[PDB]
Amino acid sequence: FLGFLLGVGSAIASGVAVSKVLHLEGEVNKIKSALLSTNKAVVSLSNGVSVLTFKVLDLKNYIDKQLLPILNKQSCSISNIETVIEFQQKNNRLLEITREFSVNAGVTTPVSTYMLTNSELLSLINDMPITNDQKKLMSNNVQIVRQQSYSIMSIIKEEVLAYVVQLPLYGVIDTPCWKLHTSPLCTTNTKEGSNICLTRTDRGWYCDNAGSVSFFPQAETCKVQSNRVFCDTMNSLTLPSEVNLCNVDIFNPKYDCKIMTSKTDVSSSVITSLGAIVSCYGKTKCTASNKNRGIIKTFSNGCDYVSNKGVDTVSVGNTLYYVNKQEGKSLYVKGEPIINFYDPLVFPSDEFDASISQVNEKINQSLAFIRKSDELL
Amino acid sequence: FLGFLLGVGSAIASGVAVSKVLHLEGEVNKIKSALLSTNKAVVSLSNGVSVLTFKVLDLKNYIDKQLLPILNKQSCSISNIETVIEFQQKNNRLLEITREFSVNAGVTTPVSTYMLTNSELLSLINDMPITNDQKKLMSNNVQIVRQQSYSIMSIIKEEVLAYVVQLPLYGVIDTPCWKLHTSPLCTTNTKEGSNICLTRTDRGWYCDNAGSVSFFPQAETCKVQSNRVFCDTMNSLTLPSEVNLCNVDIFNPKYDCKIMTSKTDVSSSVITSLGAIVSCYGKTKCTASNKNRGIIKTFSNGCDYVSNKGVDTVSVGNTLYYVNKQEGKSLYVKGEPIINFYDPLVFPSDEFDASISQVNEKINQSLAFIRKSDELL
Amino acid sequence: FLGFLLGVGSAIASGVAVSKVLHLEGEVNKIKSALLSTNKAVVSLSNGVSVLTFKVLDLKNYIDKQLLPILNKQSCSISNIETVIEFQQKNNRLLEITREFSVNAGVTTPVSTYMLTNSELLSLINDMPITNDQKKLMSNNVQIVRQQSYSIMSIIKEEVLAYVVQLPLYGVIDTPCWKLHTSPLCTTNTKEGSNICLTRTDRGWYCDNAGSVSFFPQAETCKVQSNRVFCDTMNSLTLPSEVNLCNVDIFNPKYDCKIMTSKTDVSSSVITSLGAIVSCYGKTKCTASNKNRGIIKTFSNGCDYVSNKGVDTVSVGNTLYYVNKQEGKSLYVKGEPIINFYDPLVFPSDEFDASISQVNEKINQSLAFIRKSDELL
Amino acid sequence: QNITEEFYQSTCSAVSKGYLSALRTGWYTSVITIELSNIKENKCNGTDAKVKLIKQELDKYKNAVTELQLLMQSTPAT
Amino acid sequence: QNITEEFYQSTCSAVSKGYLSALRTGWYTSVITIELSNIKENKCNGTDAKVKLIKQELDKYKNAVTELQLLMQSTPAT
Amino acid sequence: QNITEEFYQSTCSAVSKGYLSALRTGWYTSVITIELSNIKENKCNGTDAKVKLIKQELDKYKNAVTELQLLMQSTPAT
Repeated sequence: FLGFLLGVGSAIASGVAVSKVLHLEGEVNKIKSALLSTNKAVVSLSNGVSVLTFKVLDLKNYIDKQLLPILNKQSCSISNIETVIEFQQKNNRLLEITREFSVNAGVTTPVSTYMLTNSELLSLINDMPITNDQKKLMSNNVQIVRQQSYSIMSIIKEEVLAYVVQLPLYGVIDTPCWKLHTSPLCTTNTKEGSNICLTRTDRGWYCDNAGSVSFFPQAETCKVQSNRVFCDTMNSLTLPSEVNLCNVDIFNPKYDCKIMTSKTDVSSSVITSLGAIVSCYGKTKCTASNKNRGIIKTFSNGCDYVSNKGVDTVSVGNTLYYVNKQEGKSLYVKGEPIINFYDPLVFPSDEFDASISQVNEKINQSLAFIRKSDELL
Repeated sequence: FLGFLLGVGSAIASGVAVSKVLHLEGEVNKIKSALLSTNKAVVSLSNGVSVLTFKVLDLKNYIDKQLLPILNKQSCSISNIETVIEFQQKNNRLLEITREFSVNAGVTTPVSTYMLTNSELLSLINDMPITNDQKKLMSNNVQIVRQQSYSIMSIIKEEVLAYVVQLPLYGVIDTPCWKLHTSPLCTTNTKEGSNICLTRTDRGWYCDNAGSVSFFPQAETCKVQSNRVFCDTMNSLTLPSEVNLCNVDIFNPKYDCKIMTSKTDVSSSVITSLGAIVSCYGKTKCTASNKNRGIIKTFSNGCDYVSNKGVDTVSVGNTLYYVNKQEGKSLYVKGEPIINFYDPLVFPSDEFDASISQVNEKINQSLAFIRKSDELL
Repeated sequence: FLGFLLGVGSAIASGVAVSKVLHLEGEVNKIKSALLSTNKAVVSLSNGVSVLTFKVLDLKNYIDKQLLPILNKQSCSISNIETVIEFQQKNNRLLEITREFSVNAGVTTPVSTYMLTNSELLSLINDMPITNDQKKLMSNNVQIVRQQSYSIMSIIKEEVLAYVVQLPLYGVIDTPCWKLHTSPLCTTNTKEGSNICLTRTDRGWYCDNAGSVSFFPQAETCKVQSNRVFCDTMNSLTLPSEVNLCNVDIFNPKYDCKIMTSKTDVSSSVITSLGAIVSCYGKTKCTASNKNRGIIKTFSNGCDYVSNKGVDTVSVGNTLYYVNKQEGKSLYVKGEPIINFYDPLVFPSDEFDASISQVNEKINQSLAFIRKSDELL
Repeated sequence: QNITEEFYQSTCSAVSKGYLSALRTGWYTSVITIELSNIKENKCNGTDAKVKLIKQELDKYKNAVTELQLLMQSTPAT
Repeated sequence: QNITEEFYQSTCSAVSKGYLSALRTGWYTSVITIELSNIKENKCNGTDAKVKLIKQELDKYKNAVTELQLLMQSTPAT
Repeated sequence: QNITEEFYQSTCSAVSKGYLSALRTGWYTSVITIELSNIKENKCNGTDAKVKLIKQELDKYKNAVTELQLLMQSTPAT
């Protein structure tokens, strides 16, 4: 819910900064000349920064071993094979690359195999000034890295085409992350509309990071890959370690847990890594099955849960959800629905960005200037 | 507005479950062997479930009718045509398929013609254990079905490439759906900022379904196709039939209609299936034209409406909207703007997730502990 | 934040209207015949409107200069080269086009070079009945125009394939736009949870337009291109010129500036065109560096700012942001944090869609029926 | 392009100025067309080489024409 | 298809009727497969023409097979 | 990978544990380059076969080079 608390960056500012620089008159030449006839340079610029350069395709020094080697037996005749083959394809790359920039007005992502071949990528990764676990990680997950990379068209000039490539740095690795799922919790009692709900708004991915915790509110800005979690910090908050306390004890004095109130008791499910939360309310039909032998459990109104051991699938209302078949150990932790601790008479049924204790203050306010302005009379 | 009430699923859990299974040592072979030299199997697994299998491309038993049939007259010579042709293309497919998985890190949608050819698709649809109207529907809308399908890379192994394909089931068909559009309704009176608005938050698609109604809050998770509506229940709520009552009578005792209050009177339009709602407020220029002979109507402040008979286009402020030229019968239903029933003095001008009667309780609260704590004094 | 105030249109209603028309029996022929053997027609329809028509590819009158010119020396023999070449490619286009419509169920965007070649595009732009600055603009930004264009599959019929192409009109050009960035402003005082925030909700792009101002709340529905801003009015509001007053004077009597309150003091950054806003709160580490010589500034709690002169990069918490290297003149305007003017004791800490003066009324309400119902006692 | 920006410490906000509009206000439709022959299966056996190849660039062609027919008679999904 | 709509002036709202459902309620999985040879580097020098070309459509082929191997052993990103 | 999860009945919530980070903290830029000849229209009439074909893979090539020129002198749209 809390994605509106995020800051706002400029994903390709890094990359463009370098593009911008490639229009300085001296620069373009400094580059070509530095790849005199090497293929990986390290040209420091006339801005004054180091950029691993890279000629990946020589077409000038190919065409010019068959412009003059064919502007003579032609016009006209034939030459042979091999030369067609090894150009049809050589040129073809460029054509793709040109398609790609033209449709995405000069900026592509993911970065394609044409823009950078595994060949060329892994090599880049190898001489990147960065740790060794970074290297291995990147190498075993190239199609992800490609997804988090950008490619930025920069210049076509005399006899040279430059485009910048922006690649991720994984400055944080092998720290423990964890994922928090939350459905709404309401009172079950019978009169339709007599009922109060509350939800934890703090759902997301959470990863330990430099003594704090990076929190990712919109959990589809992260890709799990087995048990690795690729996130981007551009979409994160930096919170105290204490924020975990909300899971064992949502009332704790150390961190003030975040919630949302409403009166809107509606049935829904949340599928977890290894199970399924069910919020059943009203006249809803909520169920959990095994594909083979059908319904194996029927939920009562309120918020409950099942693991994916034995369960394939869960229906709530007319909504069937397949469960995640990942393997692991679930543990149910019985506890009193905290919503049962609140007097409906003085409960804030409209609160989108609130905390546990904000609700409390707001209650005391109500409670006090009820009871006082009352025995008064 | 109400999309935040939705649950949260795992769209490809079904599919992946099967992928996972294809790494059991016995399984991969059980498959190849079961397609001994048939092309559509039904291998039950060493998990123990039935999956229509499908070899769609034999390259081993092609290459091995020109490895040995060409590792002999070469090295070196030539063979002929036909063999190049019917491989250049045969291989080409695979290359596409490989592109597709590499860019989308192993998961594609829509499912492409390379991943599955109409040829192969329709055949699949034919032997799918499902009703006959399903079959016809799917067949007449393949490019939609492709859109709602997923394709999941699973394994490359010894001499075999397996990827799972997840295809929709349309378990609900030919029931009546209907679409609800809502713009904000405010008071028109003159002092800028003296004014109160209210909007129905319950907009979306609505379809009758097993005695209840599936409700789709974000109506771009549905595609109309003529007069068929393809939705996905994964993004729906299951509500009482009574919820329709809100259209004839928003005050009705049976279902408690949902709204949102604010003081934010701003001009806007909503284009309907067959017309256009206009919310005109303040100094805004709101109009409806015929392309040919220009402006044919000028709106007064407040919320009004026009059908697409005669009208091509509607401008509100500096925003031109083309109207939907679909053919049908509109009917205007004159009624008193309910916002005219509310005393501005005790109206909740900030409420994002509220109902008609929630507003009422909140009013009585205000009304009472005004009048009581007042004659008091 | 305010994107929920937008209206809702039907982006391709214009285009489809014309598609619809191409199924009138008389129409399809009226078209083919009107391109008797011209390539750009202007067929007025049997609905009765003018549409620049365009045959871009003749395959009938190509195949029929090698059906009969090859159903005779074959069966069977060979013909030559050139004819293969200039068809392999001619046909190839169509194949792309067919891919494109099949995956996007008949509606593509951006509009591809296959759907329309620069060749054909610019020609279209040339004979478009529109001003000359429009023409030049469109011509120097074709890959943007392609991005804002749509292409709508319409009919395959006897010997003819018609698809409609919807192209932007830039009816507003060279007026001054400007971009507003806003981070949250809170009180800094020490007890965690004793603290109140407020944010301007009115962020977006703003462009002068016909005496009013078009406002674009979700500023990623706009693409800057150097110092040109391409927006689409479909996602805009039409507001009074006065709305600018909120920047010099947020208290001004003429326009009532929009804000949001909360108690949720969290650290974040907003990267501007030429700098970076920092909202530092709590125990957060917020900093600004120069890549070369490291940290050059450390922020105090509260809301501050730095220009991109000298600064490359800004970290807030565990979130590094590269700054925009665009060149320009920043100016810091020192001012008292307005949040310092509010008594925490009677401040509305939950308000998502509010104004400066709405807060004031709500305060007076609190202030009054405190002080009155108090000396009372 | 004289681009320029001001930060307001009062209200934690900033304005970037010096930009020029280009707003999509309207639309230009226009039909684009392609003519097609339909032909029989009438063909050949053979062949030397450069018509075994021209036949293949023609499987694809009807293949296409088939898919485009599948997109039959309906409102397109916007 | 008799499509029809009513505007409610009372509540600034409208309902379009006359539509027919097609809802995705469930899923149909099914494995799709492709068989592959693996071969050595054993090849040739030569050649006349139409095997200098068949060798190229085979660089690409293993190239592919290589990328598909890179997608090694993990949960796919949904 | 020992993945594990706990449901809290108290607060209708659940935590999945046993995951390992990989966070994008920074960026690695690097210029990628391609060298190009420019050539005249100087060509030929002819021809036997395998240069009527090499000329076509060269229309496309300048065609490309033309589009890339169209992407002239501006900030790219992020």
